[PDB]
Amino acid sequence: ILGLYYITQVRKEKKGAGMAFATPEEALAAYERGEVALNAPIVVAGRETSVGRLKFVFANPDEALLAVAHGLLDLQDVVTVRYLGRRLETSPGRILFARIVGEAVGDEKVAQELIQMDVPQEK
Amino acid sequence: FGKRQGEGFGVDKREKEVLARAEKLGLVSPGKSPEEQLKELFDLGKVVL
Amino acid sequence: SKLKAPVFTATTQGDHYGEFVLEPLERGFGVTLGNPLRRILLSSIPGTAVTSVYIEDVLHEFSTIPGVKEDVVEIILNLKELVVRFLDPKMASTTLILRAEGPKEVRAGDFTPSADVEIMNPDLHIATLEEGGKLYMEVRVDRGVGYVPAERHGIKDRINAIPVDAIFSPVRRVAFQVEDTRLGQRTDLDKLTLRIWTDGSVTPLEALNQAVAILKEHLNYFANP
Amino acid sequence: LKAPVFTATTQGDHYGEFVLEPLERGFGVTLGNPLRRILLSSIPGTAVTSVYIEDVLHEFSTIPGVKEDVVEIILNLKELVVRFLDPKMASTTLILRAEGPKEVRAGDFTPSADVEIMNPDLHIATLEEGGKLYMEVRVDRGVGYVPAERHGIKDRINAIPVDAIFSPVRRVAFQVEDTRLGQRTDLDKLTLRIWTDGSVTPLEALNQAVAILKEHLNYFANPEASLLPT
Amino acid sequence: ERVVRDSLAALYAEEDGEVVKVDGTRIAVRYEDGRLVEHPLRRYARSNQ
Amino acid sequence: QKRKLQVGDKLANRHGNKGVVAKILPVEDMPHLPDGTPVDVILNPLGV
Amino acid sequence: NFEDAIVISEELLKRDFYTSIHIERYEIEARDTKLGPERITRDIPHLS
Repeated sequence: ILGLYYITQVRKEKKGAGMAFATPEEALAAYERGEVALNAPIVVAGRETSVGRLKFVFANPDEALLAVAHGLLDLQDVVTVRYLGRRLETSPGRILFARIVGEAVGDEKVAQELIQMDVPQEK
Repeated sequence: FGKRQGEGFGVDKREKEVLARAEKLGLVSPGKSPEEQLKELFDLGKVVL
Repeated sequence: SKLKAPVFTATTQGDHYGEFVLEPLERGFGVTLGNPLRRILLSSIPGTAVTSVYIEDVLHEFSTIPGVKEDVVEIILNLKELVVRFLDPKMASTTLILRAEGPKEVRAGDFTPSADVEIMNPDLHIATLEEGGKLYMEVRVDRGVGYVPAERHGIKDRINAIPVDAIFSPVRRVAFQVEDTRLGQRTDLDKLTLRIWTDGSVTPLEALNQAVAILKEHLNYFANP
Repeated sequence: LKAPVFTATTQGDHYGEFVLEPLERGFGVTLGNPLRRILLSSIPGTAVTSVYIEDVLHEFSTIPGVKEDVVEIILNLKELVVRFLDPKMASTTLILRAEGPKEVRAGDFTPSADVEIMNPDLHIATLEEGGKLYMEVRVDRGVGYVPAERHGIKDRINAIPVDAIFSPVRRVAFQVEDTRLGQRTDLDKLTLRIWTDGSVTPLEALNQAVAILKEHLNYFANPEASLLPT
Repeated sequence: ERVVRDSLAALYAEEDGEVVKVDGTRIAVRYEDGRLVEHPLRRYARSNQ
Repeated sequence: QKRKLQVGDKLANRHGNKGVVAKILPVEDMPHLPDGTPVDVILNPLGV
Repeated sequence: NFEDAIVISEELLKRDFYTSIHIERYEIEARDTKLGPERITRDIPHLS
């Protein structure tokens, strides 16, 4: 358990309030740079997004992971990534659970099924 | 630590990276040199392994 | 001391994957070996991928595209899966030209003929457009090394085109595990198992060979000067 | 792609610092660990494979005039280190002896051919009036940790063998400081400590280490039984 | 420390003097002009467990 | 007889954490500190 | 160390840190019988 949780809990930071938006606050090219130039960190409050939600636009589960290979994020961050057939908010950490389950399950799809794709895993 | 800086070293990527998250975790007081986030933490009875 | 030499087998697939297996090993070595190898497979590796993306009509990964079904962001990811290879021995940079038409289904091969380079996965969804759908596509490509976020280099081929995330790391996924077999009155004898997943580019095998050779050369420095 | 500048800074027999500067990202440990591994376990060491004392039949014995007790004796010997100098030297047998009232300490070992009680001192035993002694301890070229109930020793009778502590490398750590050199900043400055008890030079072992790994590398030569289900 | 003393399995000296003979098999002293006792050291004897 | 440790042997702290052993691991494994020196016993948390 | 297990480092065996000494006591009794008395000599047949 303990294990599975940690890699499927995701994080929540606070050095940033007036964050997200239905319509981009100022911009994206800005929303972000405001990151490499301090204040609100990757994951944090918002009405529709966190820096991560934008800094990381991953294609395969691979990437998202290949990312974690290099000290960019830590499985638990909320990154944008296309899984199977659509765009998903989830963490490199949650996704992995699946595949894990999936593969060794045989059908990477029916897996996703039973799974509760978004929420801390547990007993 | 007086032993380590005395040798000539002083924390490396491995360590900081910890302290990197050690703060995001609030066990460490943010906004303080890597070195301190260590002591701060060290005194917190733990450390990097 | 004793103990003989390992037994190196390999259940290859064809282009991707590869269950390589070395057996005979004295405690520890299992990890010792691998781990670092892994840290090379996924690290410094010779490969290519997209570095920029010009799309006649609208600049901004965050805009809209008439005539088109998908949106910029997607063409991006779809463009990544894409992989090309270099036939020219020292030309670390090429420019590609994609041409759209009315109602069709973009394909990775439908990219500017040209000889010097080779499309490796002709098929790819790429995109698909409605009635009279335009899509010029100056897609710049580089000879990279590992992974360099589209947000570290800042590409500058054109003024209304968008840079992207370079995934030119052939080594797309590599996992191992050191189980321990037996060979005599001994049973805790390291048994390594490596598995490298790769795109249609460079075979996993070589993925390894090149890794070692690298890690190898990377030891000749501990020399005695 | 630069070319690394390796640092030679060792001094005494114990301790040694090596440092490869311009190293591409991540490799900082891709090396510092492997070798670290190799060292701390596969470095050819030496020690007392067995011993022998006067009127002693078993390890659990006492001798008039000695405040120790085989154990106290044995545990002070297991540790002792000896330099072999010669390569031929498959193995030899040291030898000591006590008289009247004095205190024992490694340095008292009767020297010979290619030998060197690298570590003098090492209070081996205590004595007062009328203390016999004389020891025919044995030494060997062996690798790693090796128990006493798994090797046994054939040196006459009452030869209570001993637990061998070979790997002369006692302590090892390594640093990865950020580095200054022509390029991008987020590079590695790979350094590796590595302490050493008499037996050899932190260096040598080092040189022995890199080769070792290398050796194991090549094993990844030409494969066999290939082809996988379709 | 005390536990060890009231247990008696450890060996102490009634009156203060100074040791003369000393080995694994015995310990002779010469207490303050109170003669010279010489208590042996039970070596490797069995318990009950 | 001498008896050292044998995978499985029993041991604990005064604090009531009785715990035997299952894996004697080489000084090559054994999560070590930064200054080289490795730990000894890994005392998982869960049991607390 | 799972559930209540613990890991160890070969290190202690090296230093021979956790070693216990133990003496097992063996005994025997020779009785007086009708089929004869039970002696005890370093002489017993077929023993090589």
